[PDB]
Amino acid sequence: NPSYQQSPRHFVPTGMHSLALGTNLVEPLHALRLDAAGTTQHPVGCAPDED
Amino acid sequence: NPSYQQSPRHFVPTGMHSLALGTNLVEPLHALRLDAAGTTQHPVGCAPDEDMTVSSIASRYGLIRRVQWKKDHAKGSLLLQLDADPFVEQRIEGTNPISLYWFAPVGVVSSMFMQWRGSLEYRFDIIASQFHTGRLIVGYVPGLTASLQLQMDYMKLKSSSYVVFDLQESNSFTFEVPYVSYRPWWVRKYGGNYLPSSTDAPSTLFMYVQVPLIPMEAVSDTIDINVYVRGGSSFEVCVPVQPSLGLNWNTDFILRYRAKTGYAPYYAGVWHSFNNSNSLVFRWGSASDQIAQWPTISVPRGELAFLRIKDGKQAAVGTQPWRTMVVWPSGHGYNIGIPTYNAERARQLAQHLYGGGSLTDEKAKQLFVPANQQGPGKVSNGNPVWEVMRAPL
Amino acid sequence: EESRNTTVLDTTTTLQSSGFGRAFFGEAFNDLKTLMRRYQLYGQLLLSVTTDKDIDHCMFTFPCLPQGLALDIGSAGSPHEIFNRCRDGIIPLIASGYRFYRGDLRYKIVFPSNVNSNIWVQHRPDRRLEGWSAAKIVNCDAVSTGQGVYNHGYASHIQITRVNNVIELEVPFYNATCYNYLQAFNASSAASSYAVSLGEISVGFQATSDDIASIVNKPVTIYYSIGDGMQFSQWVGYQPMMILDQLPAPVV
Amino acid sequence: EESRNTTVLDTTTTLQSSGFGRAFFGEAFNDLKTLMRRYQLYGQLLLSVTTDKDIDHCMFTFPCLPQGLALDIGSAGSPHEIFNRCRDGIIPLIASGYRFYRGDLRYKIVFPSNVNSNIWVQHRPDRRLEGWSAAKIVNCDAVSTGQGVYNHGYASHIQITRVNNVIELEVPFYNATCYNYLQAFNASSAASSYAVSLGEISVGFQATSDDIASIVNKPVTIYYSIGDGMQFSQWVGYQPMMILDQLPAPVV
Amino acid sequence: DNPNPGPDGEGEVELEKDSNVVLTTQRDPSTSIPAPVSVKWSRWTSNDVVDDYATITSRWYQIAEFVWSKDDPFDKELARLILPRALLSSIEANSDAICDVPNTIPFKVHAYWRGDMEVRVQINSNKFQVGQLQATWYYSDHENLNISSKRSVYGFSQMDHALISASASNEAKLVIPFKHVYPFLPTRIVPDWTTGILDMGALNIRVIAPLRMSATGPTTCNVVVFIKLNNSEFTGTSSGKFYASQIRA
Repeated sequence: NPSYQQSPRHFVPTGMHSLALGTNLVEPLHALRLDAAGTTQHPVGCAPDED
Repeated sequence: NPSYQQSPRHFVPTGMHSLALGTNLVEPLHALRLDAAGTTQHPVGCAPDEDMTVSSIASRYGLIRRVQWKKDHAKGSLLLQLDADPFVEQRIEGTNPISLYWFAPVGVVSSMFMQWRGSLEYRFDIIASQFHTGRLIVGYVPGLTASLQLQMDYMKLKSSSYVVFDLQESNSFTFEVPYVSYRPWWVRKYGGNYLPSSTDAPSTLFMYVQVPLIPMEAVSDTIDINVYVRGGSSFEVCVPVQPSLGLNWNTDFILRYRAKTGYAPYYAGVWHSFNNSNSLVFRWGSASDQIAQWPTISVPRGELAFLRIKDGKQAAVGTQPWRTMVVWPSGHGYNIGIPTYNAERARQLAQHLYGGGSLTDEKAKQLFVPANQQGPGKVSNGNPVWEVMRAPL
Repeated sequence: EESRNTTVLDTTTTLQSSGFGRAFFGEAFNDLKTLMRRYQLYGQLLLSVTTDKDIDHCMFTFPCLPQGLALDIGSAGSPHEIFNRCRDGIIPLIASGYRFYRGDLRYKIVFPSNVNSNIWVQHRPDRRLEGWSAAKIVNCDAVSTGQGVYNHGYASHIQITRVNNVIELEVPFYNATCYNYLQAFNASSAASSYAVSLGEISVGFQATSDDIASIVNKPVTIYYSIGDGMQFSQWVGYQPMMILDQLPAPVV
Repeated sequence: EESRNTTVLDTTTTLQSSGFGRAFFGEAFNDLKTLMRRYQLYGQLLLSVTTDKDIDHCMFTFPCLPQGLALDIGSAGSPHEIFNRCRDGIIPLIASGYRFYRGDLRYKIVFPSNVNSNIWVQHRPDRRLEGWSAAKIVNCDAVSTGQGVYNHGYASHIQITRVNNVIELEVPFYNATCYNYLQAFNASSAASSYAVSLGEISVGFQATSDDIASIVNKPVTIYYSIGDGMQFSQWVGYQPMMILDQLPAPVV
Repeated sequence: DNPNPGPDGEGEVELEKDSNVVLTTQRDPSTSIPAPVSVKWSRWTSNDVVDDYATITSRWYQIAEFVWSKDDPFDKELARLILPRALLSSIEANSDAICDVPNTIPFKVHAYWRGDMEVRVQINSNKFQVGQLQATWYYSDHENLNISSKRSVYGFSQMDHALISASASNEAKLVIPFKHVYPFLPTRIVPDWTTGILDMGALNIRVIAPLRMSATGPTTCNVVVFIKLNNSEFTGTSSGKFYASQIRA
């Protein structure tokens, strides 16, 4: 057990993420799922036809 | 010592981790161990043998039914009809107000999950000698409503899928149940005490008598048939919900006048806002304005009400158990409970107040219990029930 | 026979394509999913406590569906001015032009400030949606069935108001269907009621009777994005619209 | 002679395996340990202070065992509505279908909000469990032995309520046994009492007599997951269950 | 498929020859194994001379015989034996000491024990009799207070068990390994262990199908249970006068 004696970080806090941005970020959430790597699927005939 | 002058990070705080996720994350904790790299071990004979696996639980047969099949059962008499689901019940004939049930392990492990699909396997063990001769259909009709549970014979059964079994020398078989629905999964039979979530079976299993029993004169005329259930090789469940079954370890249910919740236990003490600390009033604590609050009794014009505790042993205690009281607005936005020496005084105080009087009237003040009767100021036993005593006024 | 062209009588020349604003503004507004992942108000309510609540009682309940709730204009005395003035948002206006959906949703719930109490949020994907009536935020006023009670097995999360009074969660797709309906739902059968919303979110406080007095008439707002893997799969044309600056002004 | 098959009379065809929902929902619900690592309510209590407490006195105590406590329905006047209505959770319902366990547990304790005082939590793996009675959350009302006092050598942690009023800890396996019992425990010997729970968690406040008045009747909830390296090692069938929507409704 | 009985009877005897005791079965045994084969554990908690006595402890010896009649209902227990206690209590029920049987003389002199078990439950029923019994093993019966609601054939069918049909007159073999919280069971009164001495759980034989027959059929049948201690190990050599008799039950 060594002692970490270097200087720590020095942030700014905010209470909410990007409420408007939606394209090129990775928004962290408390997903109410069981698997953290799990997403939704479309197999195989219930696929999207209209983009 | 250089100075770090670049721009720092810009987060969002939350107070708790994933309360539901459990598979592919690394949950940080304050482990109450001594070594940070230390985990638990299993050396070497106390190793796990049974993996916690839903396909290993549902692959185990559970006895759900016994059926008497007799000699005098005619050609086509019904032995059993049941539901093609893991939720098959066997009621215990107990004297409890809530009844217990036997389930297959597939039904217990499917009660925790919302949706199921796949084949079921019903093992029929027909306890007979090699001198009993019979023949029966284990049939299977795709989706039937409640009004189609009747109008059923062995002849409408043979339109759907069915299996005819002969009993000569092999006294056991296994019928694998098809899974026929309009839906890939199937929502479970019972909800978490939400009665508008009830759903019946996808389909219905029957067992009629195709050829009646011919026993020899040296053997019995009745035959037991055991029905075992396990979820087959294609059975699977997905979405975890609140399980629709409970244990029988504490088989005690509570059906829904006392203090408002939280304002008990209480003791009779004093308050500067009730007759300038000179009279007893129920308090739920010793600190600033910790005064017990009480529900409003519904009282029509022409009546009064006061309270008499049902069990005096549960009462708050001063120089005596406080078994009687009147409840009245405090003037501070809630009702207070004012103990009296006895029912006669309580009735006289209620008469005064429901008669139009005020807590500051001398007639009311003289019916309160004085502060010098506080004694030990013992609290009530929990939040006990009082009888609402009503009278014409 | 819809997008046909018999004779195109072009009197024009070539117009320079900006790439949906990527040339001017550094961003292409072509993918409509990028627009729908912007948060938009699912609803708002004032908390009201009628009966004495336990720790287990849920404070309010609402079904979670992407095409937006029954549009709560509010009372005639005190109307909700967002849904009254500028009627509805972008996401249900897009979702009106489709029939079916499949995928997740994202909910961001903002709680009042001066409250401190620890808040639980459960998602129950068991509650079928019975008609477009009572497809709204419902104040739980009594507990008869297992609806009011914090249940065990559901996907839950507890937000600490002392740290931060906003919760950001992702509701997954848990219906046993190919799709769900994406219009104002009309209940015909019982199985069709299972396939309207994703589930049913219940939010409850762990406060007692003394601390719940500071919570009455405080606003709770609910915002939602569209998530990802969220696909609309049948083109339906739009219904009759209404023009917003044609609405009358509150004259004095 | 349990999982045998004399004659399998298959009238079916091949059904497409979804992989326990991994095809539809992107996740396989086959590993039951993944389900049991979801948190579930170990219990809840209202804090009550009878006698004057020192800084060293523990506020409440409870044994730490995976098969769930003696099911506290509450008082007849004020019942705990979670354990009364929807009787028991997922994790003890699974643990009823086994006999032995070995491994760690995970406890998440949520404290009230308006309290500020610094909270200590000790784990004492010394307390043998004497019968299924008093296997519950025990309000420490007096200090006679070394039970009420914050002791020295145990694994302890102090949570700062001013920073965050929730503690997340991992109780390790410290019994000198191969396993422990995983049913409603019946005390026969003295050595069998050492092998029911992992240990005994005591939670205490450092408040004085003036600040403890704001803590009375405030709720404390305790949640638990199953941890990892947690193995159930003997198959026992299930006991008689009870159906929950068959319970009576509180009619008016 | 071609029967030809002679003076012998056209059978095929299966033999279990275990240390000068031979058991014969006409039928095939219906086995059920609850847990996999245990390991020896003299390494971790013993320094005394640890030795089995396989010539005298891996023998067969009857522990119960009883009469299954047609006057028994559906769900009714016939036997409930706490097997390590039931061996000693079956000897003491024959009104003698424990040092008169070679199977149990190391239990008189040692303190602790660990070993696996082999249980043979043999029925002698007529071919025309109709009925069926369970042979269910449960580890540590007394350490569960809700077992009084558990003892039924509905619950015991869910864990693995052995079925005995009265028509075929078959046999139930039960390979019971050592599975307990502590890796040793004390044979006598030992520190902080005063009750439940040498108890590992209950083998309980109940009825599924009650015994059915004609009006003049043979009313009863007999069931005998034999036990074997094969992978034993005895540690803690002590005086035999410290040992006391088992609880009667």
